[PDB]
Amino acid sequence: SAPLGPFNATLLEQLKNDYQKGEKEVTRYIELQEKVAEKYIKMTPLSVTAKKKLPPSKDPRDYMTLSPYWWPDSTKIDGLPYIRKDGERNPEVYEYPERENANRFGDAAYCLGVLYYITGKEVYAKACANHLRTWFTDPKLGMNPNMTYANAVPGMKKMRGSGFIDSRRFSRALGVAKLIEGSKSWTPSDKKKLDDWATAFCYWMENSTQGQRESHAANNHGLWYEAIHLMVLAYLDRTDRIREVAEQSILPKMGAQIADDGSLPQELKRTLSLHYSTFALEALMEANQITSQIGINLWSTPASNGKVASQAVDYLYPFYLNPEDWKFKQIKPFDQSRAAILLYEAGTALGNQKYVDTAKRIGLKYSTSDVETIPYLVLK
Amino acid sequence: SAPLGPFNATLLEQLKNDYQKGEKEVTRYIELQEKVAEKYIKMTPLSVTAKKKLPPSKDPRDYMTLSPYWWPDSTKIDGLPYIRKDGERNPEVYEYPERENANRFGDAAYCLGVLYYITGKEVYAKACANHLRTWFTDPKLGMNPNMTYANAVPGMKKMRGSGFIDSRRFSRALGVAKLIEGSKSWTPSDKKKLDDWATAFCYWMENSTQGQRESHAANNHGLWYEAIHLMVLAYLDRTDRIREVAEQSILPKMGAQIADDGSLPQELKRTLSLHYSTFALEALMEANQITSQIGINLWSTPASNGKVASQAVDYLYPFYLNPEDWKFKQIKPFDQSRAAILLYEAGTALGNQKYVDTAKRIGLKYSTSDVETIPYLVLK
Repeated sequence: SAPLGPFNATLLEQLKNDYQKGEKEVTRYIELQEKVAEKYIKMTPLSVTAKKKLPPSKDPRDYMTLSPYWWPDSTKIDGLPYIRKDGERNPEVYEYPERENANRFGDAAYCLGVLYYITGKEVYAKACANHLRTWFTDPKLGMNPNMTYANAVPGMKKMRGSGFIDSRRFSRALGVAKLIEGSKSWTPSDKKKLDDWATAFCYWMENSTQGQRESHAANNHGLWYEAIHLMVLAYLDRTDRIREVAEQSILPKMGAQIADDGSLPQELKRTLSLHYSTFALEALMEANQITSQIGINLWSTPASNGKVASQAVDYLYPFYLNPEDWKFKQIKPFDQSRAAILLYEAGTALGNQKYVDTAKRIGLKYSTSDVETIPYLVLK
Repeated sequence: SAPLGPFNATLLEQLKNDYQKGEKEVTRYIELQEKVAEKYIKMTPLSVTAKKKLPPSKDPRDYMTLSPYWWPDSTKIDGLPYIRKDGERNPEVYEYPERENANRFGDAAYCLGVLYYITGKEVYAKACANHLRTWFTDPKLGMNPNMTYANAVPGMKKMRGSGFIDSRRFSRALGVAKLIEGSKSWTPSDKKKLDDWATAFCYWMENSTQGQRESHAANNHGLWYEAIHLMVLAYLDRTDRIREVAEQSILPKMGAQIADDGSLPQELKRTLSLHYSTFALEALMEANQITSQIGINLWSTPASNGKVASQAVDYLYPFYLNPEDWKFKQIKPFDQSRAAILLYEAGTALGNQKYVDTAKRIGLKYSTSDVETIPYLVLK
């Protein structure tokens, strides 16, 4: 029975079972994955402190990024205050090294922790443990447990960012640390420091003004906030909190954000409206992987007004078959492969075999190294 | 009469004449540009050598970038060889500091040089000089006069790059070096070194396999090659060569790329077909800023086959009024303001008043800091 964490636990338990039964298909797949993982063992651990331009706190351990749709104003002598262009990522985002470094850290730790659970090999736990210590708990390299300066917007006064949805990159790795507990490399003191950081980040999330605001966001940001919250609570074994969050926040949010026709109107107004409709459902999906491990199915449990998240999957399914039919603003081509994992997760959750068929027809490449597809041999 | 260089010499002479005559509308405008200039005066000269990851030569003085549409192949263990995703810029490009640093250098030097020609104040010549020496001729920080490692593709190293079209950024600055000759800051020693560099770089453009290959290109890359060629040649005052290139390479190239309806088939098969149709004419427009200073008008001179640049503007002109009508693949929005400068140059060259009128209705922001608009008070 898999420990509580940020992954489809059914798919992981069965890959581990089949790997240990020596089944030929799974064993070939896992050996492939093991070759993909090699770069993660040799990879030097990343730190949030590897930046030159410091945040207003002057502390390199504070995570800082630029809100990706905000651009210098050509008509102002210093380009301040920045102006918003929805859907156009300002390439200055890549001058803040946390942005892509949290992604690389997140990929390494997730790939290594999963392969530790599946194979048992101590070597993967050791590499995982090394990325975790440096990114989180280390007293010089470790990241401070806050997102004060995520998605800053130059020239904005109070505007205390535009969200900390960036967290999902490293908070998936936080959840995966649960998989290496009991290994020889992850000592009891390692787990205490990490618990203590997670307790401090959860507190920041629930009590800081930026946390409270993001807990009440009206679009996919509120949904991603709770997905991240659940990752942190599940790492801390706060399963009753997980139940309070789903019933008192997640379910209300879907009740309001889904319309009667199953569309997501807060996302339909974006310049990337098919992408953000999917990005909202991607949040529910990852929240569900955690909630359904304690018997709460977020795809079919209704909100108090009777709406269910499956109505929104229903609304998008035709356009996952033919994105060209999408009739709202989408100023960049939509990646259809995002529907495979999505329809497979909603599909199995609902007994909708039409969804699952379509997920496999779309499929994921067998030899892909995208770590988020490691559990999905079934789509390969 | 203005020195020969990469700019609309008619607008430039005009601004300098009116500035010196104390005309109020021009003196106000030039006083705004001087405020915008102030950052370049304080700015630390940039160098191609500021990078960690070295090129195959292990020379930091070798300019090196990644070809923008080539991405890792996630189906291969080392991501190698990269695959092409037309029109999708790979954020890995920003890990090559030259790509953006050539932009910042080019903008700084262009603006200082032009303000020195217009205003005559030595402070702009002195700052321009400091950037040109550092980027070009300094014996430690100066880039080598080649583009061997521009637009490399990892894995496909077996071949070459994908062209050196990035040169336009710093070769405009090379052209504007001409405008500070005669100042106190630009010594005869300075100008001799730059001439020697321009000569070496010119040799490389014409005799290296990568230059020869690029001079043969059948699309917008052939046209940008010559536009860059003319900038170097004009800097070197080789006005006979500018005629030969104009007459034997640019017009026949332009003529081969224009269909009977005026479309540019090589650019219509691109995922950014309106951006690339416009980008081809922008090469011709910058080429023509140089050729028409010696009496060759590329907008109205027909090629051997009877095609003329004016036909390709005609095809595109409706879609500059209404870019939404564009019936070909354009997977990112198109900046309609690019049509402002393009229809004014083409229109003035052709005596087409409807083009100029539309150029001024689209216009440019009076207070913009985009340095390529500095000559275009007529549009603001």
